[PDB]
Amino acid sequence: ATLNQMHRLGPPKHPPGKMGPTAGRPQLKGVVLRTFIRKPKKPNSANRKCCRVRLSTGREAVCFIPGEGHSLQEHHVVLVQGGRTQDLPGVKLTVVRGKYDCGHVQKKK
Amino acid sequence: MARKKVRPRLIAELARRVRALREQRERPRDSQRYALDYETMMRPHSGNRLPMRAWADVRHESRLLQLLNRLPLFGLGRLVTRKSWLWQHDEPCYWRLTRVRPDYAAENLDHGKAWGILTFKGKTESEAREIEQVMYHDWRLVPKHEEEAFTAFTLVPEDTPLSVPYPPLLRAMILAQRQKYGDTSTEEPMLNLERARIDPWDYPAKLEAKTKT
Amino acid sequence: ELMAWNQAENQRLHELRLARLRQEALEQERRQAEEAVLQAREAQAWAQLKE
Amino acid sequence: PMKGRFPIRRTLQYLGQGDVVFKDSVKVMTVNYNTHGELGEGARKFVFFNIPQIQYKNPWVQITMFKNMTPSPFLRFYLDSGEQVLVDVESKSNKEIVEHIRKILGKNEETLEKEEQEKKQLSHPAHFGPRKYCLRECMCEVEGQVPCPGLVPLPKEMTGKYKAALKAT
Amino acid sequence: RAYRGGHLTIRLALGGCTNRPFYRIVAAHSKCPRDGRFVEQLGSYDPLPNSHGEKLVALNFDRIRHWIGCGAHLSKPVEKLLGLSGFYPLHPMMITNAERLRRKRAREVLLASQKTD
Amino acid sequence: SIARSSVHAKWVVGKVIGTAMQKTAKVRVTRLVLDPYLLKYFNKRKTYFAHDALQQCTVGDIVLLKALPVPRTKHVKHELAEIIFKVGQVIDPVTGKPCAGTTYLESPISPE
RNA sequence: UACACAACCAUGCAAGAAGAGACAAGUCGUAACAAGGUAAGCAUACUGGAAAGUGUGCUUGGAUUACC
RNA sequence: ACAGGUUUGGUCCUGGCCUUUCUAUUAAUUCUUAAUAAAAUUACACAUGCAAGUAUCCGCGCCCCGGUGAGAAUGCCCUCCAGAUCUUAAAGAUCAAAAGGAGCAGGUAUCAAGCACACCUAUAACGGUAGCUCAUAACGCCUUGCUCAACCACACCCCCACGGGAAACAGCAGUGAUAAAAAUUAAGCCAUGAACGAAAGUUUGACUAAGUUAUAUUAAUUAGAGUUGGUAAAUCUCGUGCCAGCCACCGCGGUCAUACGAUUAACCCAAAUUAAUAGAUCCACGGCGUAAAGAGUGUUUAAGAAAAAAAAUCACAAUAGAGUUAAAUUA
Ligand SMILES: [Mg+2]
Ligand SMILES: [Mg+2]
Ligand SMILES: [Mg+2]
Ligand SMILES: [Mg+2]
Ligand SMILES: [Mg+2]
Ligand SMILES: [Mg+2]
Ligand SMILES: [Mg+2]
Ligand SMILES: [Mg+2]
Ligand SMILES: [Mg+2]
Ligand SMILES: [Mg+2]
Ligand SMILES: [Mg+2]
Ligand SMILES: [Mg+2]
Ligand SMILES: [Mg+2]
Ligand SMILES: [Mg+2]
Ligand SMILES: [Mg+2]
Ligand SMILES: [Mg+2]
Ligand SMILES: [Mg+2]
Ligand SMILES: [Mg+2]
Ligand SMILES: [Mg+2]
Ligand SMILES: [Mg+2]
Ligand SMILES: [Mg+2]
Ligand SMILES: [Mg+2]
Ligand SMILES: [Mg+2]
Ligand SMILES: [Mg+2]
Ligand SMILES: [Mg+2]
Ligand SMILES: [Mg+2]
Ligand SMILES: [Mg+2]
Ligand SMILES: [Mg+2]
Ligand SMILES: [Mg+2]
Ligand SMILES: [Mg+2]
Ligand SMILES: [Mg+2]
Ligand SMILES: [Mg+2]
Ligand SMILES: [Mg+2]
Ligand SMILES: [Mg+2]
Ligand SMILES: [Mg+2]
Ligand SMILES: [Mg+2]
Ligand SMILES: [Mg+2]
Ligand SMILES: [Mg+2]
Ligand SMILES: [Mg+2]
Ligand SMILES: [Mg+2]
Ligand SMILES: [Mg+2]
Ligand SMILES: [Mg+2]
Ligand SMILES: [Mg+2]
Ligand SMILES: [Mg+2]
Ligand SMILES: [Mg+2]
Ligand SMILES: [Zn+2]
Repeated sequence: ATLNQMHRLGPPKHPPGKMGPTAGRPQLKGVVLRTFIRKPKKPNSANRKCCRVRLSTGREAVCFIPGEGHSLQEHHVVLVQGGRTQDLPGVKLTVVRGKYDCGHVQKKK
Repeated sequence: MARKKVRPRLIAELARRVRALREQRERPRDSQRYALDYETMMRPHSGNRLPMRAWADVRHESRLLQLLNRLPLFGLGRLVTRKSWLWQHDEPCYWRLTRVRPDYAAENLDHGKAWGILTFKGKTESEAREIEQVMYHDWRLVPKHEEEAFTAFTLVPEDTPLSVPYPPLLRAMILAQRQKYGDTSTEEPMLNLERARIDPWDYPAKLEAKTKT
Repeated sequence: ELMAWNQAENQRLHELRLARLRQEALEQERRQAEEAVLQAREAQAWAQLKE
Repeated sequence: PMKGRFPIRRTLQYLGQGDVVFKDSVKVMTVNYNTHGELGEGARKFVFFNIPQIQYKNPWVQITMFKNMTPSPFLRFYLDSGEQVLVDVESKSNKEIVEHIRKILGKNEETLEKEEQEKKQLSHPAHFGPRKYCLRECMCEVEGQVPCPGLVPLPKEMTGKYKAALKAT
Repeated sequence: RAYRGGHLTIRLALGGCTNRPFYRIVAAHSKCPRDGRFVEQLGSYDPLPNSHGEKLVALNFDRIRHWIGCGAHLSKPVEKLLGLSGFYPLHPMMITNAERLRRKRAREVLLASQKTD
Repeated sequence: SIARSSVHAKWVVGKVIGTAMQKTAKVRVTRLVLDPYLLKYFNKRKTYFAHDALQQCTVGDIVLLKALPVPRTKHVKHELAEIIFKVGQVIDPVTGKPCAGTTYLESPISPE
C-alpha cells in the first residue's frame, strides 16, 4: 500500500470484542429448566452433567454442572458464569458451585 | 451551536409570548399586593411573614399614603419624614412631594406610588427621584406651622481627615518602588479620601432606569 | 526596508536573466542556421526525385 | 518510516528542526515552479524539502503550489495589509531560498525569544493543582509542612473525632 | 458554564486533605463551585503550622491589586489574611474578636482568683 | 476602521470551479494538512463562494479572495480581489510578458 | 383554520419452506488422490438416486520416460 | 514483547488461537485492628424526614451549589461578541447567548445520490437567473457523553412546554420492582463556599467532622487461598479404571494416573487467593507466481509523479465489408 492509499484508508482500528453467551456480564442468575447428561467428542468418553436453564435475560441456554455429584432439579435457581467446557460442543456456560440452589461439592463420607 | 439538523422549536417561543401576555394581563395590583394581616404579620398575596424587628412599627405607626389620603391635593409640595430618620438622624431629613399617583383599586385608598425631592441630612438634591419604601409603616407628616421650623438646619463642616496613612506593607511598597528610581524624597505617602465618600445605609437608592452614557 | 531590498534583488536577477536569454537567443539563431542548410538539402533531393 | 524516497522528511524531528516563522501579516504563500529545466532545480528541491518545515511551524498560513504555469519559478506572499511580495527564484539553491525568505519575512531570534519567555510565565512554580498544569498537588508533599495523611497517619491530638470526643465530655 | 449573573470574587478554594486543610486563594466567579473553575489562582494558605511553627500564606499582590482594581469582591477570610499581612487595614471583626477574647481572659482570671479562696 | 470578519480565512487563493451563478464565483481553496499517522502533508480542498460584481472570472482562473466584512448571505462570505492567473492567458509577474506555460509568447529581449 | 392520519419501520411469535455445521461405528455406490484404473479442472448447457456423465472452448495445478 | 505453547511421519514458510504483564466489577473460599481514597445496576415507581433563606415591611436570591448521562455524533479548538452581573463619571473586569470556521472529530458506501438544500437588483416588495451539496463521503442507519483545573445535555413525559397525559427524590438519607451489582431514613454550621442584611448575625443533606463496606494503598496486632504433565515454580502413597471426573491451549483417564478424588510433601501469593466478564496492550510503513491478494482488456475524469538526457512508423496470421475455391464429403 502506497502512502496515498494508506492516507485514503486511514490507520487500522482494532474491532470491539463481540459479546459472548453472558451478554458481557460476569454471572447470570437463571432457573434450571431440565437436567440431563451429554456426551463428549470423539477422543474422550464420559457422561457430563448438563442443564438447560432460563437466564435472567430471558434466554434459554445450556450449562455444565462441574464437580462430582449434584442435587439440581427443575425450578432451581442457580448462578452461571461464562466458563466454556472444552469437551461439550455448544455448551459455553458453567454453574457456579456454592449458590442459591447449587451447593458446594460434598466430601464422600 | 450552529448545526445543519437543528429543529425549529416553535412551542418554546409561543410560551414566551403567552407568559409575557399573562404578566401584563394578570399583573397583581399593588393594593392587594402590599396587603398585610396585622394579626399574624403575614402578606396575603405572597405569603411571607414580616421580620421580628418590624412588629412594633406596623402596629404603632402608619404609612405614607395612609396619611396622604386625607390631604386636599394629595400633598403637593408637602414634606414627609420617617420614624427611623427622626430616631437616628438628628438632622432634618424630609421628602418634598412633587407628584403622587395613588392606586384607585383600593377601597380605602392607602396605596400608591409617588415622586419627590430628597433632602437627607440637610443636603438638598436638585433632581427628581421616585420616593422609596412607600408601603413602610414609618412615615410621619409635619404640620403646616412647623414647615419652616423643621427645615432649620445649620450647615456645619465635616472633620474627616482628607488624607490617611497607608497600610504598612502597601506603604513600604511605595517606599521601595520610588527608591529604586533614584528619588531621594523622604515624604510620607498619604491616601486620598475625597472620592471615597459613602452614603449611609439609611440613604434610599434610586429606582429609575440608569442610562448608559 | 526589506521590501525595497527584495525589489532590488529581483531587478538584479532580472538583468542576469536578460543576459542569459540573449545568449540563448544567439544559440537559437545558430541552430536555425544549421537546420536551414539541412532542410535546403533535404528539400531539393525530393523535388528532383519527383521530377 | 520506510515508504518513500527520503523517509527522514516524514518525522517530527525534521519538521521541528526547520526554523522559519512568518510574521502575523503573512497569510498566503503561492509557490510557482516548473518540473523541467536545470534552473528550477533549487525550487523543486525547496518544494521537496523545506515546504513541510515551513508548513509545520506555520499551520495557519495557506501554501499553494502551481506547476508548469510560468517559465520562471517564483514565490508570491499575500499579506494581511494587501501587499504582494514577489520573490524571483531562477538559479538559487535550496538553502538560499530558505535564508532569503527568513530575511525578507520571518521572525528574528530576539522576536522568537520573547514569545517563549512570555509563554513560560503561564506556568507558575508557586501554584498548586493537577500535575498537568502545576508542579504540586497536595501541599502535604512540601518537605516542611504537615505530611499527607494518606501516607503518614496524623497524631491523636489533631483529629476531628478526638476533638468532638473531648467536646462531648 | 454560562451563568445568568454573578461577580468576580477572590475567595479560598478548600482543595486539600482530610483533617488537613489547604486553601487555594483564587479569583473565580461567584456562581461557580468552591473547588470548580476559576479565572486565575493568586496564592495559597496553609492553616496548619509547619515544623517551624509558621502558617505559610502566599499572596500574588501584583495580580491581587489588579483584580481588585478590575472589580473583584473579597471574602471575610481573604480580608482577614490581607489585614494580617498588612496589604489591607485590619478588619473590625478581628479587632472586636480580639477584644472579646481579652474580655474572656479577664473573666477567667477573676473566676480562677475567686475559686482558690 | 470598524470593518472585521469573524472568519479565519482573511485572504485565500483558489481555482474557479463554476460560474453558473449570477455575480457569484465558486472557488476551490486547497491547503496542506498534516497526517497524524503518516506525517505527510496532503491537499485538502474547500469550496468558497465569492462575489464577482463584474462577472469576469471564468472556469480555471487562479483567483484571490478577500474576507467580506459582513456576509451578504449564509454562503457568500468572501469577495474576488484580483484574478492572479487567467486560464490560457497568463502574464509572467516577474517579466511582465504573456506566457503559454513554459514558452514565452513575446520574448522580453525585444522591447521594440 | 384545510388535509394524511400506523401509511413507513424496529422488537418478539408464527402455521411452515430451505440451507449450513457439529455429532467415535447406518444404507447405496466409488467421484478424487497412482495415466486412481475414462488424466484432472474452469466457464457454460443438458442429463442422472448419488457422488457425477457428456458436449463446445480453455488451463496444466498430467505424463509422452527426452542421440526415441 | 526479549517472547513462549500449538498445524505435520518429519522440516521450512505463511497464518490464526492461547499463555506470560497491569487495572476495574461480580461470584466462591478465607478474614484481626487502624489511616487514606472511593462507594458504581437502573432517565423504573416512591411512604417519611430534611435540603432557601435573610430583613424594620420593600427587595435580593430560591437546578446558584448539588444530581444524572436519557437524548444528541453529538463535539475538541479558534474569531466576533448581544445580553446579564461587580465598582466607577465615563471607562474596566467575569460569565458569555446567538452567528460562524484554519484544522481535528465512532462504525457503516450492502447508506450513492439528496430533492429546492442557491444567486443578483434595490428595497426589506416585486422580479429575473437554474442553480446548491456529494466517492476528499452529501443525504441516511446503528452505537455512544466527553478530547477532563474542565466542557456538553437533561430535570416526569409529549425534542420545546401555551397546552395534554398527570401529580414527578436523575438533591441528602431511605423504600418497592429489577439486577451478578446492597453506605447512615445520623451531628453541626467550628473551618471554606453560597444567599441575605449597613452590621452583630442567620440559613445552608454544599461542606466539615463522623458511621458502614477487604474496592484499592500503607502500617502492623493477622493466616488462608491457589497450584504441582508442557507452556510455567513445585508430588508421595492410595481408590476408580474412557466410569467418576479435569483443562486457558496442547490434552489426561480402559489395571503401576507426578494431569481424576483423598493423604504426605513442595511451589507461588497473602488479608487476601482464585473464577468469570470487561478493559489497557495487540493487525499492515507488511504483502499480492505456488499460502489471501495483480482485479478479462483498453481509453478518459478527479487526483498524482514529470526529480539527468534520450523516442515517435515499417517483411509475416489485427479488424470490418465485397468477391473466389484446391483437397475431402454429400444430395
Ligand atoms: Mg473451564
Ligand atoms: Mg455458597
Ligand atoms: Mg475529602
Ligand atoms: Mg472422472
Ligand atoms: Mg492406467
Ligand atoms: Mg475412482
Ligand atoms: Mg471405472
Ligand atoms: Mg479418472
Ligand atoms: Mg490423477
Ligand atoms: Mg463443469
Ligand atoms: Mg449422458
Ligand atoms: Mg452418448
Ligand atoms: Mg500432478
Ligand atoms: Mg496442515
Ligand atoms: Mg461483592
Ligand atoms: Mg424574602
Ligand atoms: Mg455534573
Ligand atoms: Mg440518533
Ligand atoms: Mg459582552
Ligand atoms: Mg460565545
Ligand atoms: Mg446486506
Ligand atoms: Mg446513551
Ligand atoms: Mg422537558
Ligand atoms: Mg425520577
Ligand atoms: Mg428536584
Ligand atoms: Mg438518594
Ligand atoms: Mg430495594
Ligand atoms: Mg459495589
Ligand atoms: Mg440487600
Ligand atoms: Mg445485602
Ligand atoms: Mg450476599
Ligand atoms: Mg443537622
Ligand atoms: Mg460557612
Ligand atoms: Mg457565618
Ligand atoms: Mg484490598
Ligand atoms: Mg483441578
Ligand atoms: Mg493407582
Ligand atoms: Mg494443570
Ligand atoms: Mg490431583
Ligand atoms: Mg499479516
Ligand atoms: Mg492465490
Ligand atoms: Mg493479468
Ligand atoms: Mg474473474
Ligand atoms: Mg459479416
Ligand atoms: Mg442439400
Ligand atoms: Zn495531603
